[PDB]
Amino acid sequence: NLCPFGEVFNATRFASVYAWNRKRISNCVADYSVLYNSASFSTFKCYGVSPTKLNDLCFTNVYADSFVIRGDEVRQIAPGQTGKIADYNYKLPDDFTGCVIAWNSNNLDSKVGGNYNYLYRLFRKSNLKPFERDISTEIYQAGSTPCNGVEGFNCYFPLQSYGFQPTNGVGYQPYRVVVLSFELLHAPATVCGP
Amino acid sequence: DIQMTQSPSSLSASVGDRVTITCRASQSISNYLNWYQQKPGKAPNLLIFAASSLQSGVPSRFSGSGSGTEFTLTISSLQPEDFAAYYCLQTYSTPRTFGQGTRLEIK
Amino acid sequence: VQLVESGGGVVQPGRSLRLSCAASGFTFSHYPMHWVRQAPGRGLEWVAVISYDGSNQHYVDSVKGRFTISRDNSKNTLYLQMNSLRAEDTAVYFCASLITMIRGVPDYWGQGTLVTVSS
Ligand SMILES: *[C@@H]1O[C@H](CO)[C@@H](O[C@@H]2O[C@H](CO)[C@@H](O)[C@H](O)[C@H]2NC(C)=O)[C@H](O)[C@H]1NC(C)=O
Repeated sequence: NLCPFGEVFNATRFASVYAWNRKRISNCVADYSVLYNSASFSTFKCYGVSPTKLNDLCFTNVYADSFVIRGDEVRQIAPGQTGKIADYNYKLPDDFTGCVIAWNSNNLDSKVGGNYNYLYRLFRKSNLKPFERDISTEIYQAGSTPCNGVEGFNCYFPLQSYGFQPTNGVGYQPYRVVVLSFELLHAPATVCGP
Repeated sequence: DIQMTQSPSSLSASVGDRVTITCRASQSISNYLNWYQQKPGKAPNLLIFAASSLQSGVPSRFSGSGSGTEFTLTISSLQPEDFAAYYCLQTYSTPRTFGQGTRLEIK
Repeated sequence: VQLVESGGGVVQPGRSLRLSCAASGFTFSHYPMHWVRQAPGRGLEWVAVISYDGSNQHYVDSVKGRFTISRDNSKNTLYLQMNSLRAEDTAVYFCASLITMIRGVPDYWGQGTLVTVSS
């Protein structure tokens, strides 16, 4: 009867920035004890419902999204915050009410040589509306010259890698970010706590 | 369409920290380049990323600067395990013609 | 993460030869792919490139028409068909992916495939 949080929060692999695996979870009892205690949670900031009173209100339908972010720009994950991660590959709607979680992680997110498997979007024809997947590698064209479909003098591949290293610094190191979104009154509450 | 030339094409490098390779293009390339290495009878691997950027997996001795119409790779040591090809490659247009090649001696 | 190639051999001047390039590890359906030729005792030249969807086929102005290249994402392979070959084609072919201005696409090359058409 317990929610499959262990099936989302804890895992060995994750999408980089754009293949974020949106998992919808319902028909459960919501527990906000392990999350509330924070423990190793780097930043438990939540936009919308207060974090203290989460286990009181019965939500309708809840989604979990996960990805990895560079960290110096973790703040970009919030309503009405432009940038490069919040504007091209993961857009949060204005009326967002859920919570955002960030875990500091170097032990499991950086090989000795340096990870190159955390691609994130770099260019796009138009800004991305909230909550829209973007999984496609079609070469961009900065200039007027059409480069066809290989590359060009003003054409780039729209997926660059973070370039992680074990040392890096206090910033510029992988932060695993997971955001929970709640629907307001779609139907009678389906998940609630004790 | 685009044709390249690297002047030396052959050089002798005894004990010394000053070995350089010159690569030149017919048309203004800006800062689009690649410099690759190929050991005798082995699959070539990267040596320089683009114009003046390195690629993780090689020491910091290798260097290269200059954009637009002239390019110069330089090294600052010997480490007698890198005597191999120093091929020049373009990333400007679809023709993407390579260079000619180079060889390193032992004196 | 690796990639290998197969289909080489020695044949008469002028015939249909199909060679395959199979890559595992890095996802194959996201990046273009290039074929690069190296003649014995000489530099190396470029022949052709294929985009991710296999809709565009750029070639060098030396084997236009003779060569053809396609991809099979489900099989996760690159197929190169060369026909009406001539003597100078004798060389070693490498199946590669080449970076242009960013560190996104990897740069693996395999080993190669020798093909001489003297017969
Ligand atoms: C994900 O893993 C962490 C630890 O790796 C879990 O945290 C532990 O949870 C158990 C069970 O609630 C507690 O007894 C421990 O005190 C917690 N901390 C530890 C082990 O350091 C976490 O619960 C896991 N995720 C889920 C959804 O269960």
